Parts: sequence; C-alpha cells; structure tokens
Amino acid sequence: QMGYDRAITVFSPDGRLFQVEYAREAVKRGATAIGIKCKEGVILIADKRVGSKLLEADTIEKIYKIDEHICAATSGLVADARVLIDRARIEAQINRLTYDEPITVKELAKKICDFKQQYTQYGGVRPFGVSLLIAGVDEVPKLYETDPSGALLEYKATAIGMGRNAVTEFFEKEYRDDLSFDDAMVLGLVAMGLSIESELVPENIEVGYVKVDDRTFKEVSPEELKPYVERANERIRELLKK
Amino acid sequence: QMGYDRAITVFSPDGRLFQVEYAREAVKRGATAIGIKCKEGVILIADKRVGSKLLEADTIEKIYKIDEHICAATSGLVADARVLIDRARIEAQINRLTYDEPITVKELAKKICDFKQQYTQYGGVRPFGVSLLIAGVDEVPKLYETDPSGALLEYKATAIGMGRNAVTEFFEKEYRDDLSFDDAMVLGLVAMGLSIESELVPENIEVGYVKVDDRTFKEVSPEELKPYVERANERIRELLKK
Amino acid sequence: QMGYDRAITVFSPDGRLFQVEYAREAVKRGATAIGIKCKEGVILIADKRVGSKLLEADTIEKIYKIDEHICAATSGLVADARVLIDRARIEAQINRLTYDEPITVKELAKKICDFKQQYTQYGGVRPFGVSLLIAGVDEVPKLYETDPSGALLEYKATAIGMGRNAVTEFFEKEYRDDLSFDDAMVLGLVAMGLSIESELVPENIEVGYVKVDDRTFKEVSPEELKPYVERANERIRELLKK
Amino acid sequence: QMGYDRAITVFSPDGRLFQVEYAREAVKRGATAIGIKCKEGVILIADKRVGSKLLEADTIEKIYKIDEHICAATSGLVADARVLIDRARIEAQINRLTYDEPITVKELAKKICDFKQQYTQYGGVRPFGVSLLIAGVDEVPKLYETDPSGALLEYKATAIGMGRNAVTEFFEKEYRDDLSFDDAMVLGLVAMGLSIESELVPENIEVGYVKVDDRTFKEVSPEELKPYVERANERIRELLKK
Amino acid sequence: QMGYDRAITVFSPDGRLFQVEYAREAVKRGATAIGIKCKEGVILIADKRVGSKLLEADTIEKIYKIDEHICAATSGLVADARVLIDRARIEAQINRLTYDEPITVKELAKKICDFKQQYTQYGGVRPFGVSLLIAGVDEVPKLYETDPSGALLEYKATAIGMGRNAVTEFFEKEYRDDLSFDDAMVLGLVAMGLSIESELVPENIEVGYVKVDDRTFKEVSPEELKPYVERANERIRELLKK
Amino acid sequence: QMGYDRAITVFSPDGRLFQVEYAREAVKRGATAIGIKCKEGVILIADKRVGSKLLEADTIEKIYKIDEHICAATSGLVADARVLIDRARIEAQINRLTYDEPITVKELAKKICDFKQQYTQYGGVRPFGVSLLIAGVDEVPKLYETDPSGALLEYKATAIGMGRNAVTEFFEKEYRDDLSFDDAMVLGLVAMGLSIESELVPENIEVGYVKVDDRTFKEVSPEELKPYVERANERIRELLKK
Amino acid sequence: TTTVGLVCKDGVVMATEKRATMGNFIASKAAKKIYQIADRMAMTTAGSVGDAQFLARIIKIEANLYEIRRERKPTVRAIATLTSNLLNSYRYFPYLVQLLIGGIDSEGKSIYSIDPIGGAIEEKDIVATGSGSLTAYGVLEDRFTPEIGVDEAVELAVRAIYSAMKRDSASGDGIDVVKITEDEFYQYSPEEVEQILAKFRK
Amino acid sequence: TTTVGLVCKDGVVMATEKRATMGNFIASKAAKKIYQIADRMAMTTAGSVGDAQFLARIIKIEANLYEIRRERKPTVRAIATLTSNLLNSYRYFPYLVQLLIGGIDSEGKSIYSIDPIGGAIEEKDIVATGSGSLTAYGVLEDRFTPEIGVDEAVELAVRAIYSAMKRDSASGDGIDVVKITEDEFYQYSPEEVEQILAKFRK
Amino acid sequence: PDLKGVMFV
Amino acid sequence: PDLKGVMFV
Amino acid sequence: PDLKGVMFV
Amino acid sequence: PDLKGVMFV
Amino acid sequence: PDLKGVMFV
Repeated sequence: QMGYDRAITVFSPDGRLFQVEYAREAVKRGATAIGIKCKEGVILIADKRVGSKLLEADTIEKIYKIDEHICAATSGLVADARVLIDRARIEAQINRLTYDEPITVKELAKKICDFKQQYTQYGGVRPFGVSLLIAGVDEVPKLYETDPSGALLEYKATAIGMGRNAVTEFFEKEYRDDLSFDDAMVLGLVAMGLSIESELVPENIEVGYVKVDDRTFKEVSPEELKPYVERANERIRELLKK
Repeated sequence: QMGYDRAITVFSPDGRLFQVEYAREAVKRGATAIGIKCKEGVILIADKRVGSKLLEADTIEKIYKIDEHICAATSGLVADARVLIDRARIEAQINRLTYDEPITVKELAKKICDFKQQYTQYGGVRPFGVSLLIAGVDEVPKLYETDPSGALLEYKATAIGMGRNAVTEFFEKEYRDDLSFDDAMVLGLVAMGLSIESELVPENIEVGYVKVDDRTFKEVSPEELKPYVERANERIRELLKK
Repeated sequence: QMGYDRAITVFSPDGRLFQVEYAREAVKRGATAIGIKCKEGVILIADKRVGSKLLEADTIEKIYKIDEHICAATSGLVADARVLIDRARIEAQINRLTYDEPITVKELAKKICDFKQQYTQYGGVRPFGVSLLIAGVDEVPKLYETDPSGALLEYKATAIGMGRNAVTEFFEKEYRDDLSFDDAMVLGLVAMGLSIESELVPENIEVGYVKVDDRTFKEVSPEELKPYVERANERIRELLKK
Repeated sequence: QMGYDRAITVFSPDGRLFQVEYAREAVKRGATAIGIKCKEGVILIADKRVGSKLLEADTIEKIYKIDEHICAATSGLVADARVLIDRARIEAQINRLTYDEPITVKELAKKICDFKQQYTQYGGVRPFGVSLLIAGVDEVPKLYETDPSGALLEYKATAIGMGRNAVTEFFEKEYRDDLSFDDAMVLGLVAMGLSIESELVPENIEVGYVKVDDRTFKEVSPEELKPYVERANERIRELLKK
Repeated sequence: QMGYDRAITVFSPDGRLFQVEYAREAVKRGATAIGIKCKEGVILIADKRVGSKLLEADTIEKIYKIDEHICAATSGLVADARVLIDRARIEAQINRLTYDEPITVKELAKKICDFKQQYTQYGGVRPFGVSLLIAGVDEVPKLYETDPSGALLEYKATAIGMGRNAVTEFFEKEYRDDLSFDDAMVLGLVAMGLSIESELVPENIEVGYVKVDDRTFKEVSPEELKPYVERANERIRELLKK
Repeated sequence: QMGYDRAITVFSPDGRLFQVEYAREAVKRGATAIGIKCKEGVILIADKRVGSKLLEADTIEKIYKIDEHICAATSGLVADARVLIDRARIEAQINRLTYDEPITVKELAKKICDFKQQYTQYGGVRPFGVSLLIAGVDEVPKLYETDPSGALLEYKATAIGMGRNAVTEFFEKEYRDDLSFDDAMVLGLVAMGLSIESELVPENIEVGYVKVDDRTFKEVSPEELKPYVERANERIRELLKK
Repeated sequence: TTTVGLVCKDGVVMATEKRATMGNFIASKAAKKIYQIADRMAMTTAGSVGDAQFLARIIKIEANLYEIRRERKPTVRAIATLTSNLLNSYRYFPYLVQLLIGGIDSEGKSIYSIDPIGGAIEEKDIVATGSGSLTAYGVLEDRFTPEIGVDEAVELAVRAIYSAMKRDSASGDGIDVVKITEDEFYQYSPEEVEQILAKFRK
Repeated sequence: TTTVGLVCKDGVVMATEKRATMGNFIASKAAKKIYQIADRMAMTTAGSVGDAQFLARIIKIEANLYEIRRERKPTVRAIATLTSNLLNSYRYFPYLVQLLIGGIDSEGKSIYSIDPIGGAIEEKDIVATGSGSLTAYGVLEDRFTPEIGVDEAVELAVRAIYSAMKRDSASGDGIDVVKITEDEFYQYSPEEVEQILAKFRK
Repeated sequence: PDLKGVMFV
Repeated sequence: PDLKGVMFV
Repeated sequence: PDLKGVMFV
Repeated sequence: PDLKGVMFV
Repeated sequence: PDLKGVMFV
C-alpha cells in the first residue's frame, strides 16, 4: 500500500490512475510558467531564472515557437518538454501538409494531448510528467493547458508548475476580461513575481506573444521587457507590504 | 489482502475483474452527464460548472459530435474520453464511407463496445475509465450506454458519473414513456439540478440533442436553454429544500 | 491455493488452472440462460430481465442469432460476449463462403472454442469472461455448452449463469427426451422460473429457436410467447409453494 | 518450495520444472484414456461416461481420429486437447502433403512431442496440461504416450489420467505381448472397469482400434462393443471382491 | 539464492547464474550416458533401462543419429532432447548443404552450444536443460560434452547423467589411452555397470559407436553386444564386491 | 520501501521519477570533466588519470571528436558513453548529409537530448547512466551539459563527476565571460587540479578546444599543455596549503 | 485435352485423355489424369497436367482433413467451393486449369465445374471444358438422357472424346474413365477402355 | 538435352549425357548430370546443369534427414513428392528443368518424373524426359520384357539415348549410365559405356 | 445488494 | 461445489 | 512416493 | 560515496 | 566442491 501505483495499467480501488496522478505533481517540481488570455492577444510568460549564476542566463528556452502563430510554455521536466514539442511542431506543419491552413489552436492542443494519451494507455511507457500551455490566435486568442493526463482545459489566465496554487488565488481578484494587452502582459509578470515571491529582473524571464493583429509569434527581447517588468515591480511591492 | 487489480488479465476468486470495476469507479469520480430519451428525440445534458472563473465559458464541453445525428457525452477521465470519442467518430465515418449509410446507433454502440474490449483483453494496455452515452436518431430515438467494460445496455433515461444514483430514483418516479420533446427537455434539467445539488443556470451546462423531426443533431445554445431553465427551477427549488 | 492464480500460465500444485476456474465463476456472475433440446429443434431462452425500469428490457440481449440456423445465448459479461459472438458470427459465415455449406453446429462450437483456447493459452491474454450455449439444428438438433477453458460439451438440456445449479437439480427429475417442441418449450419455461425464484412474464424473457422443419432461426414474438408462459407459470407456482 | 512453479522459465534445485509437473497433475486428475498394444494392431479404449444424464452421453468422446490409421485419445484439460489434436491432425496431413504417404506413427508422435515442448520452452505461454496417446499401425504396431513436457515414451500398454494408477498396476501383473486382437480388447475393457471401480456399460464406453490387416482406424459402434463387455464384466466383479 | 533463480537474466552477487546451475541438476537427474574415446574411434553408450516391462524395450530413443559419422546420446530432460537434437541434425545437414563436407565435431558442438546460449540470453525463454555427448571421427576421433550451460568441453573419456559423478571417479583410476577399440567399449560397459550399481544384459543398455576404419557411425544390434556384455560382467561383479 | 526506482515506468508520489534521478548519481561516482566556454572558442578538459600505471598514459578516452568543430566529453559510465558518442557522431554527420550545414552546437545537443528521452520513456530499456558535455563553435561558442534525463542546460563553464561541486564554486568567483583563451584554459586547469584533489600531471588530463577564428577542433599537444599546467600547479598548491 | 463428366443415377462417369509432361507425350503408356480426392470423390481436369496433379493434392489433403475433423464425410459442393478459394489465392503463381470436381454424396450425385477465373458453378448433368469441347458437346447432347446408366455413360464419355480426338492432334491415344457406383471406385485402366474405343475404328 | 530410364525388377536403371547438348559447345570439359541423392537413389537430369545440381543437393540433404528421423529408409515416392513441393516454390521465380528421381525402397522400385509445373507420375517401367523423349520412348519398348535384368537394362538404356546422339554427333562421346542392383550404387564411367557404343560405332 | 456492476446482465 | 470434473474430459 | 518422471528416463 | 571503477569513471 | 568452475573457462 498505497496502491496499485507501480503500474499505469491499473486503476486504484479509489479509481484513479495513481501513476498519472503522480505525474501532474511532477509538473509542479519543475519551474513556474504563467499564461494569460486577453481580447488583444495572448501572452505566455516563462521562467528563465533557474540554477546557479554559473549557468548561462539562457536556459532553453522555455517558450517555444510551435507554429507561426502558436507558441507554448513548458513546466515540469525540461527533458520531457524536448520530445513533446518535437511531435507538436511536426504535427503543426503536418496539418499544413494536409489542409494548408493555420492549425487551429484548439486542435493542436488536442493532438498534443493525444501524444500524452498514447503514453497513458500502453503499459511500457510512463506518462510524461510535463505540461505545456498552448497559447495562440486562430483568429481569436485562446490559451490552454495540457496535463500529463491528456486533459485539455481552456483558461482565461492560469499558471502551472511551481506557482500553480499561488497564482490561482491571485487571478480570482485581479483578472478582468477587458484588460489591455500591456496591462495583461504586466499582470502576467506580477504572477511570476509571486512565484519567486520577490522582485523580478527582466534578464531572467522570456516572454513571447501572439496577437490578433500580428497573428505571429513574436518575442519581447530583454531590452524591450524592461518597462513592462518595472510596472510589475510596483505591484509586486504592494503584495509584499501586505 | 488481495491483488487481482494489479493486472487487467487477472480474474478474482470473486469471479470478476476488480480492475474493470475500478475503471467503473473512475467514471464515478468524474462529473455527471445525463441522457433523457423521448420518443421525439434524445437529449443529452452534461456539466460545464467545473473550473473557477479562471476556466473558459467554452471549456469542456462534453457532448462531442460523432456524426450529424449522433452526439455522445462522457464521464470519467477527459483524456480517456477524447480517444474513445475519436474512435467513435472514425467508426461512424467508416460506415458512411463503406455503405453510404449514416451509422446505425445500435451498431455504433456495438463497434465502440468492441474497441473498449480490445483494451480489456490485452494486458499490455489498460482499460478505459470512461462510459459514453451514445445517443442519436437513426430513424427512431435510441440512447445506449457503453460501459468501461465495453458493455451494451439500452436506456430510456440514465446518467453517468457522481449524479447517477440521485437521478436514477428521480426518473424511476417521474419519467414516463408518453414523454414529448418540450417535456423531456425540462425533466432532464430538473434531474441535472439534483445531480449538482443546486440551482441551474444555462452557462454551467451544455446540452446537445438529436431531434426526430430534423434528424440532425443541433447543439443547444444558451438562448435555447433559457425557457427550459425557467420552468425547470420550479421543481429544483422544491426538492432541494431539505 | 494461493498465488497460482495471478497468471494464466500457472497451474496449481494440485493441477487444475485456477485462473480458468475463476473465469468459469465469471459465467456464474451473469444471469441464468437455458437451452432445452427436442427432436423437433432446439429452444434457447435467456433471462432478459433488467433491474431499473429505465432500461428497455427488449433491446437488452442475451441471445443473438449467429448463423441463420444457429443461435446462441451468453452468460458472463455483456462486454466479453460482444467479441466472442462477433467472432462466432464471422466464423459461422466464413464457412458459408469457403464450402458453401451452413456451418455445422459442432464445427462452430469447436471453432469458437479454438478461439477461446488461444485466449487462455498465451500469458499475455486474458481468458474469456463468458460461456456461450451454441444451439442449432444442422442434420440433427444439437445443444452445446462452450466453456471459457475452450472445451465443448454435448448437452440435451443445459444452463449457464446463477441458475445453473437449480436447473441441474430440476432436469435430473423432469427432463425426458420424448418431448416434442411444444412440451419442451413449456419445460424450458418452467426451469427459468425456478432459477429466478418467481413467475415469468413474456415481457422479460427472450426465446429464440431453430426448428428442424425450416432450419431457420426465429425469435418468438411477444404475442405467441404468451400461451406457453401461462401453463409453465402454473407449474412454477406449484413447485415454489405446494 | 515455491516460485519455481509460478513461472515456467524457472528450474529448481532438483532439476525439475515444477510448473511442467503440475501440468502433469493436470493430466493426472481426470480421466482414464488407455492404450493397449498387440501383434495384431494397437487398441485404444477411453471412457465416455461424462457428467449427469442431462449431457448427451453417447458422444464426447476422447477417441479422435487423426488420420485414417492414426488416432489418439486424450487425457487432461479438453480445451488444451482441442488445439493439440488439431495440430496433430494437421501435422499428419502435412506429411501427406509433402511426402504423399501415410505418416509413420513414430514420426507423428515425435512431431507432437516437439510442439508441446515448444510451448514449454518459451515462457509467456504455458505448456498444454494435456497428454495424448498416439496409437497407429504404419506397418508395425506402436503405442506412444506423449507428455505435457514434450517427451516421448513408447509402451506396449499404458494409461493416463485418473485411471493411470489403477491400469498401470493392473497391467504390471496381467499384460503380455502374445495377446491377439480380441483377447487384447477384453483385457483393456477389464482395465477400464477397475478404474471407475464399477461394471462398464457399452454405451458409456468407447473403443477405437487400428488393425494390422485392415490398416484402418475404425471407431467402434456400441453394437459391436457389447460382446466383448459380456466377456469382461465377470473378470471385473471378481477383482472388486479384493 | 533467493530471487536470483526466479528468472534467467538475473545474476547473483557471486557472479553465478543460479538458474543455469539448476539446469545442470536436470542433467544430473536424468539417465546416464557415457562416452569413451580411443585412438581408432569413440564409443558412446546410453542407459536403455525401462520403468517396467510395460515400456517398450527400446524406449525411443537415448542414442540419436545426427550425421553419418557424428552421433550423440542424451541425459537430462529427454523432452528437451527432442527439440535440441532436431536443431543439431539440421545444423550438420546445413553444413552438407553449404560446404559439402562433413561437419567437424567441434564445429557441430559449437553451433549447438551457441543455440543454448541464445536461449540463456533470452529472458522470455528458459535455456535447454539437457546435455548431449556429441561424438564423431573426422581427422581424428573427437568426444565432447555439450552442457546445458552452453559450454563445450573435450574429454579423453566423459560421462553425464545420474552416473556422472561415479564415472568421473571411476575413470580417474581406470581410463587410459592404452586401450584398444574393443577394450575401450568393454571399460564403458564396465563404467555403465557402476552407474547403475547392478549387472548388465542388453536390455538396459544401448550402444552405438563410431569407427575410424569405415569413418562412419554404426548402431550396434543387441545380438552383437552379447560377448562384450559377458566380459564386462566379470569386472562389474568385482566393482560390486569392492 | 520504495519501488519508484525498480523500474523507470514508475513516478514517485513526490512527482518525479527517481530512477533517472539515480542515473544522475551514476555520473557523480564517475570522474570529472570541465568545459570552459569563452568568446575565443570553447575548451574541454577531462580525466585520463584513471587506474594504475599498468595502464598506458593514453587511457583512451574522454575526448571524443564528434565532428571537426564539435567535441564532447563525459562523466558517468565510459561504457554507456561509448555508444552515446557513436550516436552523437552519426547524428551529427546525418545532419551534414541531409542539409550540408555544419550542425549547430544547439541542434546537436537537442537531438542527443531527444535520443536519451527515448530510453527514459520506454521500460524495455533502462535510462542512459552517462552525462555529456557538448562544446563547439557553430558561430557563437556555446556549451551544454546534457543530463541523464535527456535534459538541456547551458553553462558559461561547467563540470560533472567527482569534482563537480568544488569546480562550480571555484568558477562562481573567478569566471567572467571576458577572460582570454589563455586565462580560461589555465583557470579551468586550477579548477581541475582541485577536482582530482592533487596537482595536475599533464599526462593525466586530455584537453581539446574548438576555436572561433579557426572554427577547427584541435587537441592540445602534451608539451604544449605543459607551461599552462605549470602556472596552474602554483595556484592549485596554494589552495591545498589551506 | 478435353473432358466430359456425366451424372447418372447409379454412378458418375468422368473422363480424361492420356498425355503427360514428357515433351508433351505419355509418361509411360499412362498418364495420371485421375485423382481420387476422397472415397467417393474424383477430380478430372482439362488443361495442364502438372498443375492438375499439384493442385489435386492440396484439395485431397484438405478433403481428407474435412472428414477427419468433422467426423462427417465431405460433399461435392463442399469440395467445389473449397477449390475456388484455393485458386483465387494461388493465382499469383502460374496456373491455368479448368477443374471438374465431382463424386457422390448424401444430396445425390453431381459434378461441379470450377473455373481458374473464379467460382463454382453447378453443372447439373452436362459438362465440357477444353478445346476439343465443341465436338464433344455436339454428340453429347443428342445421346444424353437424364435416365442414363453407368453402362450407357462409359460408351458416351469415350465416344464424345473420340469425336474430338479426330479434330485434335493434341489428343493422344488412350482414354481413362472413372466410375463411382457408390460401392466401387473403379478405374477401367488403359487396357479396358481401349476396347470401348475399339468398337469404333480402333 | 535428354535422359532415359527403365524400372527393373532387381533395380532401377537410368542414363544421362555426360556433355550438355547445344550443338557447338558443352558445359565444361567434364560435367555430371547424374547426382546421387541417397544410398539406393539417384537422380538423372535434363535441362540446365545449374538448376538441376542445386536442386539435387537440397533434396539429397532432406532425404538423408528423413532416413535419420525414422531410423528406417525413406521411400522414393516421398522424395519425388518433396521435389514437387520444392519446384512449386521455384515456379514463383521459374526455373525450367526436368528431374527424374528413382530407386529402390520398401514399397518396390519406380522412377518418378517430377516437373517444375508440379506433380509426380509414378512411371510403371518406361520413362524418358527432355525433348528427344519421343524417339527414346520408341527404342525402349523394343527389348523390354518383364524378365529383363539390370545387365540387359543398361544395354537398352544406351540404345535409347543413342537415338539423340545418332544425328547430333558431338555429344555422342562421353556418356554415363547408373545402375542400382540393391547391393551397390554403381556408376559405370564413360570408358566402360564407350565400349558398348563401340559396337554402334557413332 | 449493490453492486456486481451492470456489465453482467 | 464441483467445477473440478468440468475442465477435463 | 510414486512419481519419478518420465522425462528423467 | 563509492565507487570508482574500472567502469564508473 | 565446484561444479560451476568447470563451467567457466
């Protein structure tokens, strides 16, 4: 005891996959990532502050261009992210092969969920203990999270990884559906700022976005990130005088 | 103690697979989905209250289109739900390919039952945790239930998930066979409020239906939900007064 | 006996597969189903009876035609029947493709059994949860019981399911092979009633038969089930309270 | 002991494969199948009392035809007998296919020993826990017992199953190689009486034989059986006063 | 020791495979077979002793033919012998196919011992648990013990089976290369009487031999053993007085 | 007791798979290699001390050519290293085949990280228990450490193996990105001195580098290394005075 | 080669002409053109000899397995459709043969023709097949009766092939005919048939 | 290229050509077309030397194997039939070559003509294969009597194959004859065959 | 009497 | 309780 | 005992 | 701590 | 005693 748990081919007496249930929690150990949806687009914020100063201030990366107009964040094992996004990417270009179309955000995230479903059903393979958030614009912004389970849930603002619990609480009061792109982007830095419970430096977070005017992955360089982080540090100070 | 849930290939001395029976109690951990059969249609109601104010309006969403006169709701792991739903679609579209016959509802339930049994017999794979309600008008209304085991049962009203047992009793008094479309729709909402043990609103549920008269699947919109909500709440209030 | 039962490859020290014994207890974990043989045909009944009234008993089945001169009843999971019968139906017909001859009831029985034997041989594949009673008229009437072990046994009246036991004690006293189709139909009805511990109804029994004098499968209509069920219920009442 | 008898890919300190020898206890319990050789042929006798009188007791039957001069009777699990005898049936006709001669007895026995031994030799599959006796006159009488091990023992007379202890111990005293065909038939029928410890009925018994001069396997009809029973019954009662 | 014998791919901390040691105990379980090499050839003698007279005099078969100049005899699992020797015969036949020459005894022993090792590697497949003494005359006489371990070892004189330990001890004293062809085989009969610890007749021994002079294998009839058996008996009686 | 590191397919309840985090420990017991990356090229320095002087000064090797512009070194098993270094070279050249581009240090790293993740995911194969350093100049010198898990970490200067932790701390102070080729080589050499807890011996360390201005891979000659080592030994000595 | 086959009410008479694979000539005085599929089943063939013999043996083996397996002797219909499945599988391999399966069974007597293109037809009582077929068929239909006996049938079968032999330079000398009378499986042999064609001009 | 055979009451006689027929070339300066399949069984081949010698080695090897398994001699019949199976595999990818397998076995003696298009004809006592087969057939009836022994059977075997060598002179020198008396497997060699054809000169 | 599961009927 | 005669012939 | 095998002959 | 091979280096 | 030592070369 407890379980009925060394196998992925078994449903515990409570009727849970203990094995999978364990892999959503392997996500939490791995780094914070924050997704936030607005009317003007979708920003994906990903933690690049990991490990000693001896390490480069670039930890690949964790905010991948998946398609032209779709990007994803990862939280959990970095290693599991590498193979999972390889299939995602291939499938996004596979979609273009067979329909010659923007891959719908909703549908990529489903077939992403499907890769992790393969590893849920067959007995020789562990699930990946990794979560991607899938942020893009089909022609309206949508933000999703994929779960090691293969569950697919549409969010309006979320966090995953270390900061999941913390950031949920934060977004009950703060999140509004009429937030500005800039205010939303910022709000996303405040949430990261909560994770580490400290003032953010912009040289150790990587932020990308998909707008609904650009309809492209674009990426906000450290030189540009600077004012957005500065307006964040004010709100983060307010939180830590409380 | 015992250990015949350690494998799906192993029979208990109690003559049963206890593992299949915990794939049943994976369905019962998930959120409710209800079908109501009338002689005029089949009406499928499923929960969408799940998540906070941080998950979408348009988040899962249970009652997936399988054909243009077949919808199917799910209960259990939403992950396991998608692949069974995808296979469910595929089969439906296979019938239309090879015969040019819009899939018979009885026969769809049969082909999903065989698929969920491939995952029961072999032990290099794991059974599904999920029950689907296959419902449609092939030329009469039918509502069937295919179980985690992959077992066929015909119903004229059922529910799957946590709400089932409340709802079983409710239809055992109220449900009649002389049921018509308007009636059926109000009755099944009544029953859905019991399931969640609280008042309904239209946006914390999604409802699909396949009418006899159209013989098309049409999805219920929030606007179409409203008159049924208003009439339904009269009884939801009376019976949740304890 | 302990631990000689968690794998299908593993005989006990005593010698007898106890894994197979539990798959033959899985037969007894379905409801009673009875076949009674005349020198006029063969009659196959099954307890079509269903618990909550919400299910439609008529559409729930128990009992399928296989060939067009062979019918079979199942006891064991509704699920495991589906694979087994779909296999049997295909197999029964494959003979009619490659010898242009309606499959011999024996041959069918051997072949279903050979299929089961393969599913209780390999260490990777679970035994069948079901038994079928295979009842047709090929040159002479035959009524077989296939075993989840994958053995076939010739019978002249037999049951499977919970009532197997009662029926045995019954037909040891009252079975005679000088019965005609009508006498047999009554006797077969009497026996089901002892198993279920009550009086039968035509609305809650399914009876199929294959006659010598057409060699064609037929399902007794609700209308014509009525007379036979009256005389048998009267006997059933006499037995279960003198 | 243990754990040398929960895998097949194990041995033990004594050398024994206990899994294989518990598949020989599966042969050892149920039921007498007897070979007794002569200079006029080889005579195969086997029981056909099975179950209560509800079972058709005038068939099923261990005396399977395998060519047209090669026959085997079975002992142990019947399910395992069906595929093995089929394999054997086929391996006789493969010889006709490729050499276009009647198979030699030795060779068919040699082949069907190598098959069992293959199912022993690979794990992830079990040995058949059935035994056959292979009886034939190619030009010379031979009687073999092919073992669940996959080993080959030639005899001038033996028996397997429930009756092995009685009939081996019986023949230790009685048997001789100077018996004619008729005298031999009677001596095996005396052998079978003791095994169930009761007087035999021609109906509930079965004899197949392969004669030298005919060179035909023949399956002995009850009518012919009866004169030899008449002879045997006095002997049987006399020795069941001991 | 404990858990280092429950599968074949598991080494023990000693750096033994306890599984493979356990297959050698199988060889020590079996019936003795002795091989003696002399300067003109190699005489291979194997126990033909029966259980009872019920068994056939020549129980099929100790001493196999593999080529026309290479023969072998068996001890240990005789079930396994059937498959293992079938491979052996084919490997030497294949060398007459692909090089049209005798297979060298060495190379035939190598190829067979390689086939064993393959099944020691395999974890889903147990090794053979039978030992053969492969014997033949090429450019010189050769005698090998092929082990269940997959090892070949060449001997001046050898033994295996139950009599193994006794005949290694005996021959330490008695064996030398100062023996003729006849005087070698006489010592081997003398050795065999020691294994069994009783007097010999033709009915508990089987002799084949391989002659230089023909450079062919001959299998010796019971008739032509008679002088040698008498000669051997004098010596054996003395061994059974010491 | 555990069973979260019995096989790789189980996650611990903490959420993390322990068995690949125990392949990380495999590295730790193995022996040091330091990569020091500057903007003049990248340097790679790795153990060749290992064992006694029975072994040659070139105990081949830790300094693998991967291309003409990419090198790699290891810590962990030098068994597991050998195959991974094969895979690394073949992969790099395949990129050259299918693109004609000298593979970028980043893209190679990503593929060898994907290949490890093959082994991490499947349970029919154990993790790699080897860490790799991949140092190159594609057009920007870049340095990565590849984890057992198939994970990617970029460093300014890095270590693995025995000295790992001490080197990390020595470079925590002194290393800056601006230090010449001459400075970086000597600095990493002092650090290496510490790793082996003794003065360098120039025949105990093997050193290569990939330069920017050559863009070519070169192996530092034994005596060309000797003055660099000489100035490092002074400092190494100072710190072991404390 | 050309073959005929007659369904009588006391037997069946199927017929074949002698020619082999010996450069397109008789192997001995005889050529194997008669194949006993089962105890009351015979196979005759128009077309190539080798194909006939190799394919005979597959149907024979399987026919014999059917009897062993079901503890029921085969029927002519069973063997016939059994034949069609085998051809259509083995049509990747080189073959051209028109197959006549026939014999006696519990449903009466019959001869079923199987074509290498596809199915098994039931040829009620009249069958031809070959190249010499046009001639053989002309005299067959006038001297056919449904009330035919085995004495009359041996005369018709020899005569029909004989008419075609004088329009075929590819028909050798010698005819074999096969009787299944349901109590005898008779083969008249080179000697005996020769006299039945030596009522003509030979 | 041609071969001949006659079944004897005290053996099996068959003969081949030493040198292949192409009418201006031979295979090699010394070649063999008579291959020994087993102890009392030979094979005489017509067609390519390449196809036939390969086929002979397989069939020699499996033949040996069957005699080892049974611990009793195998029958020629079984050999002949194995060759039918084998030549059906090698019909998928055609080889065209004609074989004769004959000898002594427990069921008697015969010579079996095994064809690449399948089947086996047990040849009663007269048999040839190749394409000079029609002439060869004729010669062979001339001296055949049921009381012909082995020594008179080789004499006849020469005369049959001299039919082809009569008008196609170049392969008239070097010829082999194989006889099989049930105490030997004797292969006469060219020299001894040459003296009997010395009386027929050419 | 709940329950044996409804997948036996 | 039987079912020990029943898997065997 | 009474059992010795059969496969150790 | 422990153990440097041989094979762990 | 040793019986596995002679089964290692």
